Amino acid sequence: MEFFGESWKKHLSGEFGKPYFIKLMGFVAEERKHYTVYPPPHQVFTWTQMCDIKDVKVVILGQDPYHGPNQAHGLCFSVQRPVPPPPSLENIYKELSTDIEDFVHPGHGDLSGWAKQGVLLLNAVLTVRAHQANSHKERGWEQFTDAVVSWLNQNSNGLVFLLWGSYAQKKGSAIDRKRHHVLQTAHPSPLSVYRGFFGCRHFSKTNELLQKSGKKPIDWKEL
Amino acid sequence: NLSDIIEKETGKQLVIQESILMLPEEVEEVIGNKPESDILVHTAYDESTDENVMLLTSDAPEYKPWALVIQDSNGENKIKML
Repeated sequence: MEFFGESWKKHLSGEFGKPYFIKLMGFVAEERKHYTVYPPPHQVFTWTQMCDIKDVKVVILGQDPYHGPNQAHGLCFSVQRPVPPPPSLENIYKELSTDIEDFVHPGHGDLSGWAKQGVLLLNAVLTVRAHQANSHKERGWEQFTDAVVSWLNQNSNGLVFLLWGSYAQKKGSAIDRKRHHVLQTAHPSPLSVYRGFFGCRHFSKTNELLQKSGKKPIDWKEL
Repeated sequence: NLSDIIEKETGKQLVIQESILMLPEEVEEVIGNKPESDILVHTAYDESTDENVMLLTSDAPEYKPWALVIQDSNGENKIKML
């Protein structure tokens, strides 16, 4: 597997030989001839290259990638420069602005600053065909990302999982709440933003739990 | 496409920035009417009016329109079932 962090590879390698995965790769490779598929090859596993698997402290779960040009780059919620922040991300920025004292809207929507600090921004489905949302679902990705979540659940301790929305909350149903801290509320989308996200203060709380666990808090403004 | 569906109902050509999948009751609590299937909230932002325009359809790959929701600056939702 190329474009895959070696420490993640040393722990998830067992997934690459399973038939569901071989078929998934076949299907993906296939579509990338007759459909424009996001994100580009070198950015499907960007989350694995941002930090070591053993340095992961916070996990934010998403769905599928942004189905438009220049957006998706292998991190959930993140859009690479110069793409302006999509509705959901702007609401996350809006929440952070009153939750974290020294926070300042970074103008951009690139979350690599968080990824480097140990904030895993993982999507459930890692690819999508340009302009068709949830197009690449039921192809094996969800099972692979399940494995990723599963490994972190068993082999890590005291991680903080931030689950926004029912989809994300379902994907994280199996997380051991006695071994990890889980925080859940409504999705930051304008439709549900007022249903609980605004005022959730998940960012301050995440840092509290971290410090209490003896780990360095996330500098949310470092974007 | 879904964009021209939006332009049709608003007269403004909007760019879909994201499509968020949500569960029927998750949507019910917000919309007031419980959709029968999973809803994809296709959202575009109108800078002109400062409004969040959301075309709610069914899950891929049929994407049958179910509602058009318009949210204004004061956080008010304006539902328009299709």
